[PDB]
Amino acid sequence: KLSEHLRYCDSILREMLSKKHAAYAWPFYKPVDAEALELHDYHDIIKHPMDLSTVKRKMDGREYPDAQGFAADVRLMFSNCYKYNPPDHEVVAMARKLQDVFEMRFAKMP
Ligand SMILES: Cc1sc2c(c1C)C(c1ccc(Cl)cc1)=N[C@@H](CC(=O)OC(C)(C)C)c1[nH]nc(C)[n+]1-2
Repeated sequence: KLSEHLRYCDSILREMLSKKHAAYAWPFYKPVDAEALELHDYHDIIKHPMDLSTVKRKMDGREYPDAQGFAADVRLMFSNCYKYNPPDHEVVAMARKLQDVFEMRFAKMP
């Protein structure tokens, strides 16, 4: 069983993976495939990869002790994108749109 706040977190995750947000969320659905995208320095710059599928694996595996642990991974995913990319990159705008969803839903958690 998931914690009560973790159930809410799992619900936020389900929304982030859902068709509603797919126009901006899709780059975050799986780990960055550095070689497929020809980002040959990605793993040098980003030492701790994170993406929504990994958050799902961890949630399903009951790895998060609390909502804070969940949020730290979601924010890591966004932060990796901001860290790697020039701020004017299209993927940064997509990350930001998804983060707006995340931060709003997470903040509204009673
Ligand atoms: C599957 C994935 S994962 C991803 C991207 C894609 C495509 C995109 C991207 C996504 C959508 C649009 Cl319209 C454009 C780019 N950008 C790269 C970084 C980059 O420099 O890639 C290009 C070499 C420019 C492709 C990046 N950084 N962090 C992430 C999560 N991504």
